[PDB]
Amino acid sequence: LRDNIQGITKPAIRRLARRGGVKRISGLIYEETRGVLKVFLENVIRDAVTYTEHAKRKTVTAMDVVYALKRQGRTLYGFGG
Amino acid sequence: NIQGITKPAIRRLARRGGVKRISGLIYEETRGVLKVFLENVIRDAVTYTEHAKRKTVTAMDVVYALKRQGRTLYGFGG
Amino acid sequence: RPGTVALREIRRYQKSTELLIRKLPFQRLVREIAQDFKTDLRFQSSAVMALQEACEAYLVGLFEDTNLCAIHAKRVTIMPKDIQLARRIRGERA
Amino acid sequence: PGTVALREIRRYQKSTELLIRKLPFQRLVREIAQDFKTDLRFQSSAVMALQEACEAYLVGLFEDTNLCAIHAKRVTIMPKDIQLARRIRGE
Amino acid sequence: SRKESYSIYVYKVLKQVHPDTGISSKAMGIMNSFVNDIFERIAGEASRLAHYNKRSTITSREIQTAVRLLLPGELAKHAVSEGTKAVTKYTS
Amino acid sequence: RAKAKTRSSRAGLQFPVGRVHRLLRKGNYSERVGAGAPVYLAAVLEYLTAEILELAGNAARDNKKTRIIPRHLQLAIRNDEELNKLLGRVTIAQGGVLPNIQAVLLPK
DNA sequence: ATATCTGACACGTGCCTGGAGACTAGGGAGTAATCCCCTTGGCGGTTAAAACGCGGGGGACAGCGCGTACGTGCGTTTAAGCGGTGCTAGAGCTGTCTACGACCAATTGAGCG
DNA sequence: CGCTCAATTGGTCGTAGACAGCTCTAGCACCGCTTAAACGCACGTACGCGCTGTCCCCCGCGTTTTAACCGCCAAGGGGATTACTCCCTAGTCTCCAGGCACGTGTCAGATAT
Repeated sequence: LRDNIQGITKPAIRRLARRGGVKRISGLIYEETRGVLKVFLENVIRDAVTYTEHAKRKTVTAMDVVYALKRQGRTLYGFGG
Repeated sequence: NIQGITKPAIRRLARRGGVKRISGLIYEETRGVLKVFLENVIRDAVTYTEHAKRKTVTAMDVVYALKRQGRTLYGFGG
Repeated sequence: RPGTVALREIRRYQKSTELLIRKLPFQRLVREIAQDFKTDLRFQSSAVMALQEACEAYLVGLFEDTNLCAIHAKRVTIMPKDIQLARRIRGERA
Repeated sequence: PGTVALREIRRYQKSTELLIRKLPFQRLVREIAQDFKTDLRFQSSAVMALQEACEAYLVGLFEDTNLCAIHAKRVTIMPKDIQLARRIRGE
Repeated sequence: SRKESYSIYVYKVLKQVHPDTGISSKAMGIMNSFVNDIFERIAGEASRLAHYNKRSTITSREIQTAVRLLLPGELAKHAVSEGTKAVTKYTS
Repeated sequence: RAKAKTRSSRAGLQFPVGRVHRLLRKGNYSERVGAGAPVYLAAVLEYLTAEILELAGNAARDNKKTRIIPRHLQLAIRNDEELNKLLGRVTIAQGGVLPNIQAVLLPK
């Protein structure tokens, strides 16, 4: 059992940094990367909860994320909405 | 005549923006950046006027152009 | 003779909302730029100078953190390629 | 060598698939949900859509980061050189 | 009750250029997003263009003005060329 | 009173003007709706769809593929800035990103 | 009064949802050599700064108009509606082939000679 | 500084999942003919806030020599990548458990047909 955000692994951030097109990776980056990711989920999931609770539902749908991303301008295809 | 945006006008603007140093090769390309910005907000604004059959470029239609880049302002009939 | 401690403009142009471009040359400028779409327009003097205000506020927005980009590059001196950084990150040129 | 990492870039651009491990992402998502409001259950595809949208945010952040470092005459990333993004973009 | 989407119309328009080409459901889902995203952009713009002139109808000239503001290039007048053809031939 | 036809068949369009009229009306976008509007809108949907699908065909053909996948549409967009200025606020699910190395990073 | 129907008063499974367990092994992690990168400094090599007096054109004053504005008659338009009737999705299982990989000889890269 | 040879790549075996035509079914939302109210055109008629020049000082440019500075190669070692080292939790998968909308319950009545 481990809750401590490490599920965002070194191997994962390494590969994301690769796909973004960046080279050498000094070890200071990983904990700051986890932070910005948290803040982005804490923007989106907040409004996804408002979509779930507008219907008074007990489960988050793909629509509930999609319209939250849409109203926050970082729009997404492939899931309806 | 784009040259009417003079050197001291851009000095004044940048010094409101708090700038320190420039190399003089900045300004003539930055005139081009303002030229394309200014052209985009003009063509969008004038379109609403001419579409509404009015020939007079209306300050409402300037607001409705800046509003499409989200840069809202009041007093001009909003 | 040389300058020294060049802060005197910083302690003026951020103290009040003065307008920095002169009216008539900007007036012909927007008008001569408009007519390449459609001539025989008429132009509200309020509408053109409201675009002067928007162009000036946007020009604050074209230096304010653009000089921070040069500072990140460790230049105190802005160079044209800084716009090609900051303005690409804002998505206005690609 | 110290540098076949450049061929990693091209290989991870030949690839497109999501890079974070599924359950690990879901744990982080639930541990952001369960102290925000009561007992949020999630449909699997919604969690996947969150994962894609967020990995896209990070790929875009690193693309901007390459510009930040390269424009700072580096071919290496550092945290300050990410931190230009949050103040220049809008957040 | 039915799902509602655009799958058969996008797969029709695909034959307008590439009858040799098949589709994955995932790509069909991308196009089923792109179609109604253009709808979301245009319909709101036209309703706003009507509202900016206090009107009870969105109109041909409203959508023409919305599309004139949708793409910053030749594609706008190409879209206008297709739309003027459509409205002309429908009403003639 | 006779066997029916879609308005699109008189318009010279293949896209379905009638459900566009429905989507506007169910969309509640105004008190009335000029019939010219949905007719024109169907042509927007065709012209904007065909143009990107053609380039999607190119991306697939050049990668020697025969079934379209999101990769092809993403690369079709990044091959054309007139599409990039539309879709820059959009993520193509599972297409990844344009394969790109900046010249400063190369060997020698 | 009468027929009957209408909640107390409720043990009967699909579909669906999410949970938690043990094994396997794909892979995360752990440690370290050591190169190659960020680097840490200062002229030395190359160019922004108010003038300082000076040229380029914007502005306080006048002076006419078909535009920009109301707001009535009305006719053309869509709303709204119900039947008829061409459309679109379900789900059922092909008919696949196309994409999916592993095996097994090509082309691209690290070492100094 | 061109060779040896290790490191990614490309053709053949064969297999297996997600398309594409179902497959009419068919459940229904598009069109036709009506019904129909009202807004925006079409259109006078009000007419300003647009376009259009003399006097008068200011707004911008050109010139003084120069260094803050960027870019230079000089100086300067750390710590990331690569690599092989092991330790572990992602994914898998099969069985668990419990929620919803259901048809008929079962019997019998709050409300009145």
